[PDB]
Amino acid sequence: GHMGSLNLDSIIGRLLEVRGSRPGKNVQLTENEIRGLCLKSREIFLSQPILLELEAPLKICGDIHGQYYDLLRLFEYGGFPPESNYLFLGDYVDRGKQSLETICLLLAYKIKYPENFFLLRGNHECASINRIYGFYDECKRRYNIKLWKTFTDCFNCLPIAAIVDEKIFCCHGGLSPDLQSMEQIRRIMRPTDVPDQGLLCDLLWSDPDKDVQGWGENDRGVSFTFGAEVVAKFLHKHDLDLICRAHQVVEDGYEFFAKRQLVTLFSAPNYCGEFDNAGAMMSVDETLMCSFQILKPAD
Amino acid sequence: KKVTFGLNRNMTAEFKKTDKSILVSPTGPSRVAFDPEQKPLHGVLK
Ligand SMILES: [Br-]
Ligand SMILES: [Br-]
Ligand SMILES: [F-]
Ligand SMILES: [Mn+2]
Ligand SMILES: [Mn+2]
Repeated sequence: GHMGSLNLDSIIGRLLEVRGSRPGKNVQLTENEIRGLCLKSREIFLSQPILLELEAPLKICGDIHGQYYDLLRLFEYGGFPPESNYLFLGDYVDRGKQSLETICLLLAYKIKYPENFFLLRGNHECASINRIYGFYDECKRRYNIKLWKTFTDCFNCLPIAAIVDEKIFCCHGGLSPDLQSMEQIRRIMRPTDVPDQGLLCDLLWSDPDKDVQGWGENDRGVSFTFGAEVVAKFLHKHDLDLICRAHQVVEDGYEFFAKRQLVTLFSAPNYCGEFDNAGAMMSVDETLMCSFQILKPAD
Repeated sequence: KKVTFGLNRNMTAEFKKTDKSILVSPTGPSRVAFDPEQKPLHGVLK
């Protein structure tokens, strides 16, 4: 049928072709194909709110970090779009071997199913970070530096948080001492880079820590840790039930905090060959009952 | 008040790193991963 300038259906077909291949095989799109994905998804991102208000049913996913074949397993097990609705929490690139195929498939599904597929910004969707941790090198090796800058301009337009049915608050990192009204998130203008401190930084960088009472300093060198009492007060003040975030590897692929007031999701099993963790996604049905679908390494 | 957890509904697929990704398909390798004409039932963005 009608092709379209983006050649989108062909791109998705070639990305999904390697479902039947030995893991590790590259999918080498053209530069202009990738730029098209960046420019159209950028326009879609800016046309939707920076604080996404979503309905269940929905499957929520944590970090992928370029583990493209684990992304394909997640879709194969959870259902390929639009069979399921998806919200990813960021950290698509860096650390893994195939950040390119990973982000390209994600951007392509964003364009294909723009009301049923959602991507938040993680702290690695940031030039100062993915310059160092792998994505820049991958872009330079398989394409050129200009394409990396095109990705950066796209990433600068990613939305930052989501609220599911007024009850589950989702972001990549966590809470902020400056987050007092949801309007403060809505007022963040795009495109923006990630600052080294402040609200946008903490939403992408902060971590829960049961061993701190309120706010602690974060081992990552930026942002904060926050204790169980901070979570309880935040949920109470905003009439929320749950914080759903990612950003930290967890042995089971999901991990509860503060009497299940917070869950951490992480969707890259055997994280960059250094850990022996499972990857998981959280299925949220229309009653807001939450369960987990897990990819568990055996070998 | 509304969110609940049904952990008994958890499901786990085991895999080797060298396995074809299609091998986690619950219904096997004949399932169609992508139909370019399939529409979503309804949007979830408010
Ligand atoms: Br340049
Ligand atoms: Br805890
Ligand atoms: F879904
Ligand atoms: Mn992160
Ligand atoms: Mn990460």
